[PDB]
Amino acid sequence: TQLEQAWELAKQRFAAVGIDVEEALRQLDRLPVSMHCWQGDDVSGFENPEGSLTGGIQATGNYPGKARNASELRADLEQAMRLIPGPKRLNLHAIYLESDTPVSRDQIKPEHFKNWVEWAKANQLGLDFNPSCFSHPLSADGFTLSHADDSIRQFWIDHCKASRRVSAYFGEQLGTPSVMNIWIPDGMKDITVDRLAPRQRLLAALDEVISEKLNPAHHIDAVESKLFGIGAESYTVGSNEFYMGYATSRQTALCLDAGHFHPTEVISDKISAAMLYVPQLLLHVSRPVRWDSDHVVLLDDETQAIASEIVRHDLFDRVHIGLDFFDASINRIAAWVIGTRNMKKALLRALLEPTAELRKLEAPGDYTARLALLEEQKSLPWQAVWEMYCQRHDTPAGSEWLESVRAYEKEILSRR
Amino acid sequence: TQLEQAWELAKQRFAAVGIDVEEALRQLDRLPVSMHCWQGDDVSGFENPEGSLTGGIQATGNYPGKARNASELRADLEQAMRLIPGPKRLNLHAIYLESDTPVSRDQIKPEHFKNWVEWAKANQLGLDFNPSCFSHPLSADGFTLSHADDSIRQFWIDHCKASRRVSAYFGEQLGTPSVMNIWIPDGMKDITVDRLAPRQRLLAALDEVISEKLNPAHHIDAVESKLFGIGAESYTVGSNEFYMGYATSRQTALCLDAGHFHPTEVISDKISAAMLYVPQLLLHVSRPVRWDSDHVVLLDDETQAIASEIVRHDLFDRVHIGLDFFDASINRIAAWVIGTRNMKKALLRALLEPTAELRKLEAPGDYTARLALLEEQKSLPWQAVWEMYCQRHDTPAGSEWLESVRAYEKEILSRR
Amino acid sequence: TQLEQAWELAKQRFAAVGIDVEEALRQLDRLPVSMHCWQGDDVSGFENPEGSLTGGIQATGNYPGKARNASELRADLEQAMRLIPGPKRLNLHAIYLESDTPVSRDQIKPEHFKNWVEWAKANQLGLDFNPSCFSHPLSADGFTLSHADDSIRQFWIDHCKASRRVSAYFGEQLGTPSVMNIWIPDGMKDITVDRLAPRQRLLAALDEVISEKLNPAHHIDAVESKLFGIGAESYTVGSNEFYMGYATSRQTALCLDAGHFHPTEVISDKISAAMLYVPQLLLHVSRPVRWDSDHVVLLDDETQAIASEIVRHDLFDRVHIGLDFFDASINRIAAWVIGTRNMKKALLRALLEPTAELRKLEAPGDYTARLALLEEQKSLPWQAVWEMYCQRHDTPAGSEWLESVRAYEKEILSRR
Amino acid sequence: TTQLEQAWELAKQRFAAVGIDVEEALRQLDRLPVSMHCWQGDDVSGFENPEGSLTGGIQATGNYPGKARNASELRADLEQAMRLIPGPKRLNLHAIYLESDTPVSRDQIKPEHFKNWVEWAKANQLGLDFNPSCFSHPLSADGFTLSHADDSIRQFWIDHCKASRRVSAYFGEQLGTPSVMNIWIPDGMKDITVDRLAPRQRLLAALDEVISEKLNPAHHIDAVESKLFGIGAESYTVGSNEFYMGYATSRQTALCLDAGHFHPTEVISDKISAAMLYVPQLLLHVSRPVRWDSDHVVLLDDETQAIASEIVRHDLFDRVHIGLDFFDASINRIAAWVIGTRNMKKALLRALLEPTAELRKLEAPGDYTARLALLEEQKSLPWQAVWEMYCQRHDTPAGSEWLESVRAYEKEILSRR
Ligand SMILES: C[C@H](O)[C@H](O)[C@@H](O)[C@@H](O)CO
Ligand SMILES: C[C@H](O)[C@H](O)[C@@H](O)[C@@H](O)CO
Ligand SMILES: C[C@H](O)[C@H](O)[C@@H](O)[C@@H](O)CO
Ligand SMILES: C[C@H](O)[C@H](O)[C@@H](O)[C@@H](O)CO
Ligand SMILES: [Zn+2]
Ligand SMILES: [Zn+2]
Ligand SMILES: [Zn+2]
Ligand SMILES: [Zn+2]
Repeated sequence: TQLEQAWELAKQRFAAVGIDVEEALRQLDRLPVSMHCWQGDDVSGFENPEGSLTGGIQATGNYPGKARNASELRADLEQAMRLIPGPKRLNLHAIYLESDTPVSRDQIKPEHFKNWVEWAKANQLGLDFNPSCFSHPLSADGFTLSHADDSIRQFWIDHCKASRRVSAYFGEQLGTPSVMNIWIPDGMKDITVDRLAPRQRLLAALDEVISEKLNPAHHIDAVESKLFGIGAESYTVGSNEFYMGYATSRQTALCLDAGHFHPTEVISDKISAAMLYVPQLLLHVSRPVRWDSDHVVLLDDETQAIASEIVRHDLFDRVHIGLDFFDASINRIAAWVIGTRNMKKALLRALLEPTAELRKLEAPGDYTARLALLEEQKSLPWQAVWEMYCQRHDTPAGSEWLESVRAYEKEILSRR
Repeated sequence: TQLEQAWELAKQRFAAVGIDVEEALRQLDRLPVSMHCWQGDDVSGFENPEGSLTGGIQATGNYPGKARNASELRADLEQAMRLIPGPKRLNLHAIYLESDTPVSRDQIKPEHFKNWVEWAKANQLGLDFNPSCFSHPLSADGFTLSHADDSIRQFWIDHCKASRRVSAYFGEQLGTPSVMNIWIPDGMKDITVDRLAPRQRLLAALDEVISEKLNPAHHIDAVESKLFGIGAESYTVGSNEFYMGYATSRQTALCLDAGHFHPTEVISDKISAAMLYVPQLLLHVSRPVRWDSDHVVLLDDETQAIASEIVRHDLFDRVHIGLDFFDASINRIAAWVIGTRNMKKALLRALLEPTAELRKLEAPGDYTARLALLEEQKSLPWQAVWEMYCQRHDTPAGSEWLESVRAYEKEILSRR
Repeated sequence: TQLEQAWELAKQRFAAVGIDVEEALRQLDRLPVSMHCWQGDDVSGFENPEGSLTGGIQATGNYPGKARNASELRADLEQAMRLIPGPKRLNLHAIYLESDTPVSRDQIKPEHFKNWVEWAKANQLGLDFNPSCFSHPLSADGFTLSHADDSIRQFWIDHCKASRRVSAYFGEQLGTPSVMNIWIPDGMKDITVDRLAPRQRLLAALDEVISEKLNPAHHIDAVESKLFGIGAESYTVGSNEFYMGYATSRQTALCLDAGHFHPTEVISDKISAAMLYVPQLLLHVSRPVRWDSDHVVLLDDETQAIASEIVRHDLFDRVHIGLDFFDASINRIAAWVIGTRNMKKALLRALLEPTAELRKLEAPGDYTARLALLEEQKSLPWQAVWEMYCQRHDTPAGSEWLESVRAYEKEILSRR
Repeated sequence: TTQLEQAWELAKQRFAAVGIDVEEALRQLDRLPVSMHCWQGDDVSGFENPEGSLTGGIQATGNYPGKARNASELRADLEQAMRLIPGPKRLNLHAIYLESDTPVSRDQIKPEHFKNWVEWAKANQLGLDFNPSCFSHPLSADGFTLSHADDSIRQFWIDHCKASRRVSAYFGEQLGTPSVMNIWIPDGMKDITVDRLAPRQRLLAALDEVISEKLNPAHHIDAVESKLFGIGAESYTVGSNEFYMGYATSRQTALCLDAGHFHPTEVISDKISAAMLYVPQLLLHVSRPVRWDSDHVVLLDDETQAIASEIVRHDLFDRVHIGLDFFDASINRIAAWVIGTRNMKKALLRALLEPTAELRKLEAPGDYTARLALLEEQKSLPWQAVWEMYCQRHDTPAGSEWLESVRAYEKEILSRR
C-alpha cells in the first residue's frame, strides 16, 4: 500500500513534468545488465582456482564465502539475481570453463561451456564472454598477444580465436549475440624504450584473431583499453588511442571501462564521441578508487552520467552494459547486488529525465534553466518508481534484500 | 495535499529507520548558509565597479543583469533569499563598502558598512566579511601581504587590520560573530626561485594583521589556501600546508575551499582532520571544473560528502558554512538559488541518515551492511522531506522557483 | 677553443658508448621545429589586433614589446631565429594575414599571405598554417564548426576550406608541405545535456572541410583535440576520442598538443599508438601548468619524452614538430628562444641515446640495464654536443643569447 | 690529463664564469647525506617473518631474483651499493629488520635487537635512522593499528612505537647523530566510510602517548608520515596530510613528506618552504610514484631536481633529512639503490651549482625573463663534469661502469640465492 501510495503520488508528480513512470519502467526492462561472473570467486576461475590473480588487477579483502566451483557460482548468481530487478545477462571468462580434463587455453570448446548455456537457458539470461589472457604461465612476462615470442603470441592468438567460437556458440544457442571482450594486461612497469613494436605485434595479432568471420547475430568482438596496472604502471600496449584506432579501423566494438582512465577522465563523455566511429560499445561500469581498483558501482556522479549518456541517446542496442568489479572484502553476493541495482537505479533515473525539454532549453542557450532543471530532477520522487519496478519483478524494494543475503550466508556461505 | 501525503509516507519510512523527519527539519534550521555577495556582480565591487577582476580568479560568461551598486545587490540578494528555505547569512567583501567619497583600503571603517548592517538586521541575516586583496594597483605585482616592498605590504596589513575592525563591528551589531576570511592571490606564474621569502613575509604580516585582540563573540579570523590561479599557476604563497600550519599555531579558523585543491583532492576528508587542530572551520563550498573556476554548487558527490561530514559530527558550531562561486554565464540569482538549496539539500539528507546505526555497523566490520545501507539511503524518500522544508519556509518545493527568477529578470534585470 | 675541446671530449665519451655525435648533429638537422607565430603578439592577429583573445585560451602577464603588425612580428621572429640553431618553419595563424582592407575569414586567399611566403623564401623557412576559429563574433557562442546554426557553421566550414587553399599555396611555393591544423574551441562551460549532436555536426563539417582534394605534397590536414578551456570547462566537442576516430577514419593527420590532456596524461605515450592508424602527426609541444596555460616549453621530462619517441621511432617525416605556447609575462623573443632551443635540445639528447642497445636490453628482459643505462645518459656530455651544434649554426651556445635579446629589447622593443 | 680531468677543468672555468665555485660545490655535496632505506634490499620482507606477505597497502612488484634474506645478505648488498655511490649516506631501518635468535613481539623490541646494525654502522661511518613497523602483521590485519578502536590492539601499536623510540635514541647516542624515527601507519578504509573522526581522534591521543617520553633531541627526532591512499585502503587514510601537518605543528615533531604520497600532480618540493615555517624539521621520502604509491626508483627528474633545489636554495643543511623510499622488486636491487642514490646526489649537486643569489635577485626584480632563461641554461651547463669529479674524488665510478660491478656481484653472489 505504502509503495502503492508513494508510487501513485509519483506517477502524478512526474506526469506533471511530462514524465511517464510506466514507460520508464518498460524502458528499464529493455536494458539488461551483463553481470560479470568473476565477482563470485575473486576472478579465480575453474582452471586453477587456488592459483593467483595476475595481470595488474587485484582482488582485495578476505571476506568469506567465495564460490569454489561452477555449481556454487550459479547458486550465488541465482541468489543475487532474485534480489536484482529486471533484465540481466551473464558475462563469462574462459577460465570459467567446465571440464573433466584440463583444457589448453588455446583448445577450448563450446562443449566446455555447455552447462552455462543450459543454465542460461533455464534462467533466461543471455551470455557474454571473454578470452582469459591473464593468470597464466604464458602471461607471466607481462605480454600475451603483443609478446615478442612467436609461439607465445600464437598461443594467445589461438586462445582468442577459439574464444570467438565459444561466443558464437553462445549466441547460436541463446539467440542473443554474445559480446566477446578482449582485455590483455600487456605492458611495462618502468620506463620503456619501445612502446612501438609491442603495439605493432598486438595489431597484427588482433587482426589474426578476428580473421574468422562469424555471424554478427551470434557474436560481437570488443576491445578494452587501460591506462595502467599494478606492476605495469608505466606503459600499456593496448592503450585508449590504440584501441580507438583499432575499433574504428576494424569495426569492432569498443569496451570502455570506467576504472581504466586518467584521474578525472570519465567514460560517460567518451560514449557519444566513440559511437560515431565504432559500431558498438561495451561498457565495463566500474568504480575506481585512485587506481583501476574495481570497487562496487555506486549510485554516483559518474554512474549516473554514464546512464544518462546511454539513455539520452536511445542506445538500447548498440550499447552493451556490463559490470566490472571485484571487491573481496564484503559479501560478494551483496556486491553484485548493490552494483547491479545501482546501475539500474541510475538507468531508471536517466529514463525519468525530461530530456527533450532539457535538450530544448539547452539548444536555446537557456543554460540557467538547464542547470536549474537538471538539479531539480534530483529531488523528484524517482525512488517511488524504483520501488515499484522492484515490486513488479518480485524483488525487494528496499534494504530488506540484505536479509536474504544474510540468510543465504548463514545456511550456505558460512559452510564453505 | 500531495506534499502532505508524500510527507506522511516519508515520515513513516524514515521513522522505520529511526529518523524523526520533524527533528530533521528543526536541525536544518540550525544550519545557516552564508551566501557570498560577489556572485551578484561578478566580484566587481563598488570601489571600482567597472575595472578588471585580478588575482587569478575570473568570472566567465556575459549574462546580463549584474547588480551595479549596493542597492541592486541587496535587491538581488533578497530575491534569492525568498527562494532559499531556512537560515542564511551574507558574506561581504571590503570593496562592497558604501561611501559617498572614495576610501583607501587601508582606511575602511565600520561606518562604510553601516547600511549593510542595518539591512542585515532587517533581513535577520548574519554577516561575514573579507579584506579585498586583489583587483588593486597595490596587488598587480601579484603580491600583497607577501610583498617585498615594505610600503605595499604595510598597506595590505593595515587594510586587513581595519577589516577585522569592520567584522568585529558586524559581530557586535548582529549578535553573531562575523567570520572574516583572509584570502590573497600572492603567487607566481612560472618557475620560482624563492618560495621561502614570500611565505616568511606572509607569516609576519598575518601575525601583525591579527595582533589586535578582538572579542571572539564578535569576530573570528580565517585563512584560506589555494593551489593555483590563473596567471599564478606555478606557485602560491599561502598554500594548504602554509595555512594549516598558520591556523594550527595561531589558532585561527581554517578556510577550506572545494575548488582550491589538487585534482581528486577533497575537502570533505579534511574536515575531521583539521578540526582536531584549528578552533573553527569556514567552508567555501564551490564547484571546480578542472580549475578554481567557481561554478555553481551541485547536489553531487562532494557537496553531499561535505554535508555528511559536518552533520555526522554535529559540527553545528565550529563549522561556518559558506559558498564561493561566481558564474557570470547564467542568471546570477538562479546561481545563488541553485547553489544554496543544493547545500541545504545535502545537509538535510545528511540529517536524515541513520548515522548511529551506520556508525555501529561500521565499528563492527559490517562493511557489507555499511555499503548497502549507505546505498539504500539514496533511495529513501528524502525529497518529500525537502519539499515540506521548502513549504514550511514559504519557498517553492520545486522548479517553480525558476518562474520567480524569470519574473524578476524581466521586470528588473532586463533593465540593467 | 674551450668549446672545441669540450666537443672532442664529448665526441670521445660518446663514441665510447656507440654514439656518433656527428651523426646526431646531422640528424638534428633533419628535425625542424615549427615556431608558432602567435607567441610574438599574444595571439592578437592582424585582423583585429586590439580586440580580445577568446577561445578558452588566454595570454597572461603584461610584458611590453608585443609586435603589432607583420613587420614587427617578422622582425622579432628573425631575432629569435638567429638565436636558434638549425631547422625551423613558421606556423601561421589565419588572423596573421596582411591586407589593406579587412577580410572575411571565410574569404581569405593566398594573396593575403604572399609577404609571409616571400619572407619564408628569404629565410629558408617552411610554413604551416591554421584556420582561426576564435576571437570572433561568430565564435562568441562557444561553437563554430559544430554550431547548430547552419549559417555560422557554414561560415566556419567555409573559412576552413579557404584555409586549406592557403596552406596548399604555401607548399606549392615553399616546396614542402604546409601542415594545416584545425583547432576549435567548441564546448560548454557547464553541465551539458547533449554531447552527441554537436559531435555529429562537427563530423559532417569536417568531412566537408576536407572534401576538396589537395596535393599531399603541398598540403596536409590535421585535427587537434582538447579537454577543456576557460569558460568551456565541462565538455569539449572535439575531444580526444572524437578526433582519434576522425583521424583514423578519414586518414588525416592527428595533432597532439601536450597541454590538452587530463592531469598526468602524456602525449609522448600517444605517439606510437596513434601512428599505427593515422598517417601523420603534428605535435603541439607546450607546457600546461594545471590548465592549458601555454607556458614556455622546458627541457623537462615530457618534452624529453616526446623527443625520444620521435627519434626512437625515426618519425622524421610523419611527425611534424611544432610549438604551442604564448607567455605574455616575459620577453616574447626570449620565450620563443628558450622554447625552441629546449625542444631542440630534447631532440639531440634523444639522438644521442644508444637506442638500438637499450632496445635490445629491453627485449631481453634486462630491465636493470635498461633503467641504469637510461639514467646515465643524463650525465653524458650531451651539452658539448649541443653547444657545437650552436656554434656551427652561428648561434650562441650559452646564455649569451640573453644579451642579444636584452639589446633588441632596448633598442627595439623599448620604443613599442 | 684524464679526459675527466680535462672536462673538469673546462667546467671549472665555465662555472666560475657564472660565479660558481665548483670546489665549493663538491665540499657542500659532502654535507648532504642521503639516508638509504634498507627495505629495498629485500622487498620490505623483514626478518621477523621474511616470507609471509607484505601488507598495509604497499606492494613490491617484480620477481627479480637475489633478494637479501637475512641481515648478512642485506649488509653485504648495502655495501656493494655504497661503494657505487659517492659521499655521505645513512641507513634507514625498519623494526622488522631486527636481529634476534628468538622471536620478539613488536611491542618489546629493544636496542639490543639492532646492536649488529649499530656496530656495522659505526664501522662504515653511517648514521642510522629508524622506523616502527606497523604493517605486515596480524594486529594490523583489520587495517587499523594506532587508530584501532580496540584498546589492546591500539596499546600494542602504541607500545611498539614507544619502544621504537628507545631504539632510535639508542642509535643517536651510539652514532653521535640523531636518528630520525619516522612514523608511518597504514590505517585507513578500502571503501566508503562513515566515521572519519573517531579514528583520527584515536590516532591523535595515541600519538601523544607515543611521544610522551622525553628523549634527547640530539639523539632522536620523531617524524610523522602522511599518506593519501593504499591498495585495499583506497578511500580513507587516518593520518592524512592535514592530519600530520596539524600534528607536527602543534606538537613540534618533524614532518615526513613522501614524494609518492599525494594527489595527482601534488609535489613535495612545494611543501618544504611552507612546512618549515611551522615545523622544526623535515624528513623527505624521495620516491617515484607511477600512478600510485608504487615505490619505483627515484630518477634524475623534474621533481627530484625541484626537491633538491628547495633544500639547497635555503641552505637547509640541518633541518632537512633527505631519505629515499622505494621498492622495486622487478630489477636488481643493488642497481635500484645505486640509481636512486646517485640520482639524488646528482640533483643535489645541480642545486649547489645553481647561481641562486643572482637568480633570486633577478626574480626579486621582476626580471622573470632572465629568470626563466637562466634556469633553463643552467641545464646545459656541464654540471656532469663536476659530478664525474665528485665521483672520482670519492673513489666511486663516474659513469655507467658501476653497472659492470653490479653485474659481477650478481654473478658471483646474487646468482646463488
Ligand atoms: C576480468 C576482466 O577481463 C578484467 O576486469 C578486464 O575487463 C579489465 O578491465 C581489468 O583490467
Ligand atoms: C572573493 C573571494 O574572496 C575569493 O573567491 C576567495 O575566497 C578565493 O577562494 C578565490 O581564489
Ligand atoms: C593558437 C592555437 O591554434 C591554439 O593555441 C590551439 O593550438 C589550441 O591548442 C589552444 O587551445
Ligand atoms: C617502509 C616504509 O615505512 C613505507 O614505505 C612508508 O614510508 C610509506 O611511504 C609506504 O606507504
Ligand atoms: Zn573491465
Ligand atoms: Zn574561496
Ligand atoms: Zn595547440
Ligand atoms: Zn615513505
